[PDB]
This record gives sequence, C-alpha cells and structure tokens, in this order.
Amino acid sequence: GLYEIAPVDLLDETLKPATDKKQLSPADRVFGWVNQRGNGCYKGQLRIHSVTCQHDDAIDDFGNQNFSVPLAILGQPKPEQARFYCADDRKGIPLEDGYDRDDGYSDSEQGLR
RNA sequence: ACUGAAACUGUAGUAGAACCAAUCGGGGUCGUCAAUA
Repeated sequence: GLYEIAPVDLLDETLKPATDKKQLSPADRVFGWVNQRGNGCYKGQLRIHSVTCQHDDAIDDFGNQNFSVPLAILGQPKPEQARFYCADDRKGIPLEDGYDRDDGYSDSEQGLR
C-alpha cells in the first residue's frame, strides 16, 4: 500500500529549505544558503578552517597495515517505517503504539519526527 | 585649328577602465520485500 500523504506535505513551509532571501533562518544566515529551486544564495557567516591533529600517532593501525575490521552493516534509512519517522503531531510527538501502519503518513496534522 | 602638367586622403590617437568562478552540501546510513493459506 501507499500512505496517503507524501512526507514533504507533513513538513511545515517554515521548516522546509528556504526558497528566498527573506526566509533565511538562523543556520541559513550563519552557515549560508543556496536556493535549490531557482536563483538565490548567501555566503555563510561561519568559516571552519585550520584543522590540525595534535597527536602524531593518532591512527589505530589495528596490528598490521593490512588488518581491517569489518564494520557491522550501515544500512540505508527507510522512512517507510512510519512508526519511526512519522510524528503524530507537528510538534514531533511519536506515533501512538498499537495502531496499524496505515495510520502513518495519514493526516496533514501528522508531522515528521 | 590639338588631351595641361604636378599633387600619398593623409596626420595624431593602447578596445580600454571596473568586476573573486563563486555560493550551499558530515562520504553518509536499517528493515524492508513478496502474498496468500
């Protein structure tokens, strides 16, 4: 089945990425913005630079240069798990327990988490 | 019912001044998929 509402519709227009120079939120000013939908960009007011490691032997060679630990499974996020990614309110409150999956992206008064 | 002759369209003059190839982005991470018996 398909849920009835697309997740973009469960996000408020004031929380979506900014579409114009006048709707720049704090991080869009501090870190800057480029409009993904048209003209409009802003150079960020915050620049990170001069990263230096202090420790010379900072890297854990696990024993030999050829050793390698196999690293769990980093799976892809699956927002289809509406009980994990969907919120019962635009306050971000979780879905209620015990309801069937169709409850998920179900009403416009639902929110994203 | 006696051709005028002779005469450099040339001389001077910087396609140039100003303009940031640049703005935003963690090499990141979980549950789905199939439909019957």
